[PDB]
Amino acid sequence: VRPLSVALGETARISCGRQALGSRAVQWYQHRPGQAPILLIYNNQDRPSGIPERFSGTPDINFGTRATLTISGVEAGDEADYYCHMWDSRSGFSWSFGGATRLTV
Amino acid sequence: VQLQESGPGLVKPSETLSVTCSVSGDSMNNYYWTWIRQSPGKGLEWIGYISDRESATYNPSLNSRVVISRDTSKNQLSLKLNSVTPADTAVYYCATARRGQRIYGVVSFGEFFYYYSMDVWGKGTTVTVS
Amino acid sequence: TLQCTNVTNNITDDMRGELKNCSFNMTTELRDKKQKVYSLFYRLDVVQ
Ligand SMILES: *[C@@H]1O[C@H](CO)[C@@H](O[C@@H]2O[C@H](CO)[C@@H](O[C@@H]3O[C@H](CO[C@H]4O[C@H](CO[C@H]5O[C@H](CO)[C@@H](O)[C@H](O)[C@@H]5O)[C@@H](O)[C@H](O[C@H]5O[C@H](CO)[C@@H](O)[C@H](O)[C@@H]5O)[C@@H]4O)[C@@H](O)[C@H](O[C@H]4O[C@H](CO)[C@@H](O)[C@H](O)[C@@H]4O[C@H]4O[C@H](CO)[C@@H](O)[C@H](O)[C@@H]4O[C@H]4O[C@H](CO)[C@@H](O)[C@H](O)[C@@H]4O)[C@@H]3O)[C@H](O)[C@H]2NC(C)=O)[C@H](O)[C@H]1NC(C)=O
Ligand SMILES: *[C@@H]1O[C@H](CO)[C@@H](O[C@@H]2O[C@H](CO)[C@@H](O)[C@H](O)[C@H]2NC(C)=O)[C@H](O)[C@H]1NC(C)=O
Ligand SMILES: *[C@@H]1O[C@H](CO)[C@@H](O[C@@H]2O[C@H](CO)[C@@H](O)[C@H](O)[C@H]2NC(C)=O)[C@H](O)[C@H]1NC(C)=O
Repeated sequence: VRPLSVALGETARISCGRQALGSRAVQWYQHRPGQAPILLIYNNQDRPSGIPERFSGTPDINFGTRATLTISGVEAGDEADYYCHMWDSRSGFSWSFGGATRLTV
Repeated sequence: VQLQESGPGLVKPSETLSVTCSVSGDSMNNYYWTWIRQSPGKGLEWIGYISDRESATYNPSLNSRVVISRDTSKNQLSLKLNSVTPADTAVYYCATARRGQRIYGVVSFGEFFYYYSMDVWGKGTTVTVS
Repeated sequence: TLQCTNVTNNITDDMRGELKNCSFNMTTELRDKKQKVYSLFYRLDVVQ
């Protein structure tokens, strides 16, 4: 777990510590305590049906750009921990789930 | 296809630990079934997945002592833990994933890798060791 | 003599050594002292 304090309204950009070493296929997860985790966006931009159309990820192009996630239009109840699942060509199978990200308003 | 998990929550240490998981809604023949365990004080830890050729892969940080048998008669996915340590107290999560493919070069040479995304998740069943 | 290691290993493909990551000793600056350097060599230019 890691600390990240935000407030209502202003957009928040959150990335993950693990750095890419190739072409990445990151996916983001929402672990609200108690309830089951929900997939926000896969393939760095491809959110599934149901997730609000306001969380936008960084597209993979011009290798080097950090994999950061945008949660603009944050709400009061956003007190969960996120998860950046990094898949890259070189690093191989990504068994680990990365580091969490506590949300505070 | 909300999965229902029937966990006892009370297993003696160094014994057998079995947790079942229902499927609900639709059958399970073209989907990948993963199992994720989250322990207090840390995040979730992916264990493995089973599908296709029935050759389920296991995490290299679990010593492969766990097995994931996928059943079709009763449509359940149980977990068989052997030689479990008394420090395995963690809530187990039952979820499935779809296997996409990422391509960066000529796919005839083999320039592509498979990545899995957990489309659906189960509420899970909290199980400890006593 | 180079202490080559596969750049990928358990990274991708069949563990092919198309590229090797070779570290060796060389005399940088002074002819007495020799520090450990490294470079990327192709499998076509290193003989075990
Ligand atoms: C010698 O000849 C050989 C043989 O011809 C050549 O070998 C070829 O070389 C090229 C170049 O390296 C390789 O291209 C790569 O292709 C992959 C895969 O592309 C295919 O699959 C994509 C996804 O398929 C999925 O979705 C579809 C439905 O959409 C579904 O049906 C399918 O089953 C699967 O589920 C398709 O989108 C893609 O379509 C593309 O090509 C069409 C023409 O075929 C064209 O009409 C389309 O408009 C579209 O352009 C195709 O079918 C590509 O993924 C890869 O490019 C990605 O990866 C590089 C790596 O960094 C990245 O820079 C690119 O930007 C791109 O990444 C985008 O897409 C990712 C996957 O969606 C996504 O995760 C990224 O975040 C990123 O997304 C962002 O950027 C894109 C860019 O515009 C943007 O659109 C997004 O919205 C977002 O902003 C490569 O291009 C070939 O694979 C390879 N082999 C073959 C057989 O072709 C060789 O090159 C020749 N060499 C010489 C010297 O001549
Ligand atoms: C080739 O091997 C060298 C080791 O001699 C690698 O250099 C190390 O890389 C790691 C990770 O980037 C660093 O933490 C070390 O400090 C590096 N050591 C030195 C002496 O530089 C190098 O990364 C390897 N290169 C490739 C492409 O695999
Ligand atoms: C480069 O030279 C160093 C010594 O300057 C080598 O490291 C030594 O390796 C021998 C192996 O038997 C050890 O007994 C020594 O203790 C090492 N000395 C050290 C680490 O200071 C090293 O193997 C050489 N590398 C090459 C030739 O690639």
